[PDB]
Amino acid sequence: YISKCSRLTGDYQHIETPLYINPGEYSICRDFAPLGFSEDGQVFKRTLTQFEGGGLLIGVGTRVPMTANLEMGFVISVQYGAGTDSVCPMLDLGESSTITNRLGKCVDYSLYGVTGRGVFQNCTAVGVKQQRFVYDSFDNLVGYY
Amino acid sequence: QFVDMSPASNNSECLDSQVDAAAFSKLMRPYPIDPAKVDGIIYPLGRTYSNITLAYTGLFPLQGDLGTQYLYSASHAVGNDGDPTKAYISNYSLLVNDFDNGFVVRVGAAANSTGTIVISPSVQTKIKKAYPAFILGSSLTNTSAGQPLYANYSLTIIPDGCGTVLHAFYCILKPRTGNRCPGGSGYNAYFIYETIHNDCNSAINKNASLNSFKSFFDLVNCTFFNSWDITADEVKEWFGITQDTQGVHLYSSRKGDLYGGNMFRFATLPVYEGIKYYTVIPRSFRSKANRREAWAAFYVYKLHQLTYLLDFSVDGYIRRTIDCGHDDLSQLHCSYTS
Amino acid sequence: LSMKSYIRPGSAGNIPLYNYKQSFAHPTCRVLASVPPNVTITKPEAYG
Amino acid sequence: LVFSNCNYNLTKLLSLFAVDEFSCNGISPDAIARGCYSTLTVDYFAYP
Amino acid sequence: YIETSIQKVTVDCKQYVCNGFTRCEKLLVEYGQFCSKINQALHGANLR
Ligand SMILES: *[C@@H]1O[C@H](CO)[C@@H](O[C@@H]2O[C@H](CO)[C@@H](O[C@@H]3O[C@H](CO)[C@@H](O)[C@H](O)[C@H]3NC(C)=O)[C@H](O)[C@H]2NC(C)=O)[C@H](O)[C@H]1NC(C)=O
Ligand SMILES: *[C@@H]1O[C@H](CO)[C@@H](O[C@@H]2O[C@H](CO)[C@@H](O)[C@H](O)[C@H]2NC(C)=O)[C@H](O)[C@H]1NC(C)=O
Ligand SMILES: *[C@@H]1O[C@H](CO)[C@@H](O[C@@H]2O[C@H](CO)[C@@H](O)[C@H](O)[C@H]2NC(C)=O)[C@H](O)[C@H]1NC(C)=O
Ligand SMILES: *[C@@H]1O[C@H](CO)[C@@H](O)[C@H](O)[C@H]1NC(C)=O
Ligand SMILES: *[C@@H]1O[C@H](CO)[C@@H](O)[C@H](O)[C@H]1NC(C)=O
Ligand SMILES: *[C@@H]1O[C@H](CO)[C@@H](O)[C@H](O)[C@H]1NC(C)=O
Ligand SMILES: *[C@@H]1O[C@H](CO)[C@@H](O)[C@H](O)[C@H]1NC(C)=O
Ligand SMILES: *[C@@H]1O[C@H](CO)[C@@H](O)[C@H](O)[C@H]1NC(C)=O
Repeated sequence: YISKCSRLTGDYQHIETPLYINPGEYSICRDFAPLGFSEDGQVFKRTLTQFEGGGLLIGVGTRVPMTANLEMGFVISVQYGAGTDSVCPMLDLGESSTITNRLGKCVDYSLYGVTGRGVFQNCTAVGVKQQRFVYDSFDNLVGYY
Repeated sequence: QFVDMSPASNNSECLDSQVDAAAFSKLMRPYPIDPAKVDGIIYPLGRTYSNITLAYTGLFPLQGDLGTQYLYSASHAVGNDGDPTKAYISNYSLLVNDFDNGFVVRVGAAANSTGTIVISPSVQTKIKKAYPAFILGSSLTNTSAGQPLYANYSLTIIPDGCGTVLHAFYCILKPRTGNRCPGGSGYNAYFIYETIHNDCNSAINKNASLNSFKSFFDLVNCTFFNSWDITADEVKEWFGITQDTQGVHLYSSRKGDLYGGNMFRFATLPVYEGIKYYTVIPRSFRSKANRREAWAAFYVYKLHQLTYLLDFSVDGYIRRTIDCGHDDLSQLHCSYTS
Repeated sequence: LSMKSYIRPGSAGNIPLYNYKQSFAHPTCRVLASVPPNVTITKPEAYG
Repeated sequence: LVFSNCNYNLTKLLSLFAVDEFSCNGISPDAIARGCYSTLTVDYFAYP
Repeated sequence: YIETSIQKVTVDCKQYVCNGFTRCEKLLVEYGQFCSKINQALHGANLR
């Protein structure tokens, strides 16, 4: 892992500015040793062009011994309303997958990743058909394609 | 895990061209951003409304912004019926911009109207739509003198097929060592060039601009290559590029609202590195002097994190917008959300 | 003790589905402990 | 890895890894494991 | 003495709640249907 990533500036090269990453972003010192660090505390220097800002970018890398079993880390994030298609667990098509005959009755609907409780009726088409959900001002579902 | 770009270019050297930035810089027909006439508005994602006005916080352009104006010229040709000789381009390829939030593009503004020809000031002809070409990346370098070339991985978006196909490929550009190529001796500029006779007035070759691109760079390991089809027309349109944690999203008006002009997403490319710089590739058009036609400019407005007031018709499209920070009356209108 | 994460409230394993689900109607404590060598509690052949 | 418009087999994911630590903010594992979502995004790395 | 009026006071909901901190304002954008109601109610009371 990278333990020091800072930008050198100055005529004497005596100004260090630590460079920090934003959430869910890579590091400018990633490309110093993409695979791994051959030795603990390994130091790399690289020159930056004028477009990036210029100076001597500096990186330091630390090495931790490998364990018997490969240990991994995962960050899982769920995004709502980012399209009209969904990610699902593999499961059989439910016999409750039709609404043509239960119009007028309260049901718990889980349609393409949007969930709620409601009563379905037949109406005339409004909104853009391409996007499959019509919402009101208060972010409540009012129409479904 | 790499798509293969097997037809590598065997060209001995890159094509010669003359860059003249002053000629293009002179032309100006400004298009300030006007919220009243819906301009560069990304339709809300995954949801629609009908007959209602609300306030949306997203990526929108600034009101009354001039943007940046780009022109595509014709090619130098010797003789009335002679074949084109060399390309006439601007210095776009040597300029590096910022992608900070994303950007929208007005395309086909001056369609259906007369205008001068850049290469020949005397000639006035009807203008045609010209799609832009972009290179987007996260790190840079120079050849030796400061000409800018993109680093390890770059997203390259090029129109081809005489304006009928769009090619987007995320892959590695290796400067070729040919004569007067970027790795060669005299590197003036890199550009895409296509002969009209080869493709347009024939079975359209959907690879001409890509082949021209391969002359300047080699496509090293080169993860993915996507292609969409574009219907041929002369309607004005909007294009847009955005990036977030899901990758690089592409928006266009042709996908859903061809006439109104609202931009709808059609592609989510897996480019998660984080794009910081972009560059417009000059796109010269090659044909005889008589066939020379002027091509419409395109305007690259820059997206900012803003709030607008959006009015949704019954059909679900947007017809009125208010920039909620332009002036006091706009803020008042958004405060009452009407 | 190597499957402690699978006994937590909200796990996605098979323990809360087919093995043991905790009821929160009352004040509760879930304690995972280790029997010392000399304490007389016979081990099973394995865990299941 | 970004997942949109697909189905995942939970039987496999239960077996291919041995979870040592859950820590969830806003969601629980048996809501990703029983609900349908517009998009998943997984950032994976090797970490001691 | 007969009182005929009160002091007319109006409030800025986005300044009283978030004292110019951009970290607070971004969380208040999720709200802001509750700020307009305060702004519109006070405008009416002062108008009357
Ligand atoms: C430049 O010239 C183009 C043709 O040379 C124009 O393209 C025309 O635009 C019209 C809209 O302004 C289209 O009308 C549409 O026709 C379809 C077909 O029946 C209807 O569904 C649509 O409702 C209708 N549009 C509206 C708003 O009612 C023409 O079909 C179209 N023709 C061609 C050949 O493309 C451009 O509009 C014109 N201006 C610009 C800025 O490009
Ligand atoms: C245009 O160029 C593309 C290169 O991206 C070609 O696609 C590849 O072509 C080679 C050569 O036949 C194949 O080996 C690859 O398998 C193709 N790529 C994929 C993803 O299939 C494309 O064939 C070219 N088209 C024309 C008309 O020349
Ligand atoms: C361009 O790249 C070069 C090397 O890739 C950078 O290095 C300097 O190049 C200039 C001439 O281009 C030389 O005069 C300097 O001596 C070089 N510096 C060193 C330390 O060797 C250069 O900084 C980059 N930028 C420009 C504008 O040339
Ligand atoms: C590109 O051309 C413009 C227009 O004259 C000029 O202002 C700019 O300095 C040029 N840039 C380079 C790098 O040549
Ligand atoms: C749309 O909303 C307005 C606002 O009240 C209303 O008067 C009108 O009846 C609605 N429908 C149409 C078709 O305009
Ligand atoms: C990116 O390109 C530069 C150009 O020299 C090279 O030094 C660097 O190693 C490349 N990055 C990677 C990760 O290979
Ligand atoms: C392309 O991939 C090969 C093998 O995966 C690797 O050796 C090579 O370095 C890669 N290209 C670049 C420019 O790194
Ligand atoms: C669990 O995974 C197995 C793979 O061996 C598969 O056959 C089974 O269908 C999965 N369970 C469900 C409910 O689909």
